[PDB]
Amino acid sequence: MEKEGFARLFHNFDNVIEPKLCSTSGSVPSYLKGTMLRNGPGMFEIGDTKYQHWFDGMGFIQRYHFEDGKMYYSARYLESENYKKNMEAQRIVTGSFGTASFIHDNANVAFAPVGDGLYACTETPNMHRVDLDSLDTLEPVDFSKYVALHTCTAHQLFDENGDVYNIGSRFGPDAAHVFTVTKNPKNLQSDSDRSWEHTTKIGEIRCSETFYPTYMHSFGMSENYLIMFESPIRIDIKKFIMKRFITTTFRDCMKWHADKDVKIFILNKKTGEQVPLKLKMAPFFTFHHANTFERDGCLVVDYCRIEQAGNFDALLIENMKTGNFQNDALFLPYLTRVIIPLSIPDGAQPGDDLLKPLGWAKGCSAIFQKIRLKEKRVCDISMEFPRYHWEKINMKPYNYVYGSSVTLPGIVKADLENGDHKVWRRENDKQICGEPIFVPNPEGVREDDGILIVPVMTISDGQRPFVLILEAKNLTEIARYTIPEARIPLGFHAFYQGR
Ligand SMILES: [Fe+3]
Repeated sequence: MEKEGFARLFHNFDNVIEPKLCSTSGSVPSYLKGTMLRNGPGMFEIGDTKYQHWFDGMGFIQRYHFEDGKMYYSARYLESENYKKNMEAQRIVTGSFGTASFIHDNANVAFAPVGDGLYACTETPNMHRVDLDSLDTLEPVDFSKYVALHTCTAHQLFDENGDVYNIGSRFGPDAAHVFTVTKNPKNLQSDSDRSWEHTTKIGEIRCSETFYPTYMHSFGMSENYLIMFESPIRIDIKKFIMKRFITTTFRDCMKWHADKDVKIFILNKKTGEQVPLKLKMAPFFTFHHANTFERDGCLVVDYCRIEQAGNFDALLIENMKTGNFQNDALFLPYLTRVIIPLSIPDGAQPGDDLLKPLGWAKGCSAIFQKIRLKEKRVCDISMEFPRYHWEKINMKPYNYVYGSSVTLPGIVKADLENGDHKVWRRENDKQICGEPIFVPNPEGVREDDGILIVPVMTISDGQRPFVLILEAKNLTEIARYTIPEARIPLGFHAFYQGR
């Protein structure tokens, strides 16, 4: 293992079974009491075989437990069927996003709450419940038992009732994006308070090109609508169905179709009917939607926009190892807003900007041609892993998005109202900020009355990783928990459970 560099983070991680008391500085308010689980890849080589892509590594879940003003750290591999088969063979024997083999249930991306249960997910129907304390891998769940689909996002969205929504893709001559709702099992007669049994298909929207469905990482949800982009990154289905004959991967069947505009698909959550508009915009890709809401007959969709991503060559392990392959400015994400009229007024003329009357929409336009949408950048400081104050303004007009940078910007708070953005600056270039999680003050009234939990990775053996606690109004540090391990993973998403 190197003393310095991103290569440090691609050596295999070891389990940390007994929760380790971390070193405290500062102090936290009484309402920081709960457990954050963080998902991501931890194992990048097995025996004589190595994974190719960042997204491939075996899921390695960390637990950051907050109690009595202290933090405790532990971490364990998800014991998926893939993990267990690979560990027994001592080689990479099951496929992954970007590596061919030498059931896809390596749920290394994020977590979905259903009732009182927490389910580790990847972009397949095959999930596992995980215990928030012991990090045991519990029962498997096959989401496709309830709705026929081949892939689905690991970014399920939920509402105040705890109902969980997702979009998946069903391949075939019929190819379609299927929109789903899973009713909270606590509010109905169910097998258990964590059962996925109340899952139905709301509706579906056919892919424009049956043999080139879009790749999709996330989507937006408002009070009445689910919205997705048909991105230029397309899965070559004919190539993919042959994968076991030509030794290829899912990622290698994806390409960015450079001559295609983006289409917007919108489904009414409650009617199940597609919004009957043809909506186009200039090409882009987004990993992560932020919040989504309705205002003045329009759907407002915020997201971190990437100009050009190919099929994610930039996130191959070899490319990230060097770190230097971060001078890819077309891959830098920016928080962006598009505003979509949900209807066209009688008498609209070609060239009319349907958003011109709406002063709050200035900077976006929606030109009647079909409607061509023009988005606007809402934060000039590049950011990714967006999060917001879900409890107060999910599906509602809102002011703030928190994200991570990827001089020395670390965490960014975008101000959608006035543009008074805030930044917590990293202390040196051996630090990397992870996804910030907003925890609300129970007695707060403003949208940013709360704190942020920020895991900070390091790429140097002279600096231990830590969890940073920021107050959310001005992003100043109020506490820091330094972890007695050499590394935490270059990970993906976290889930915080107050308790
Ligand atoms: Fe993600």
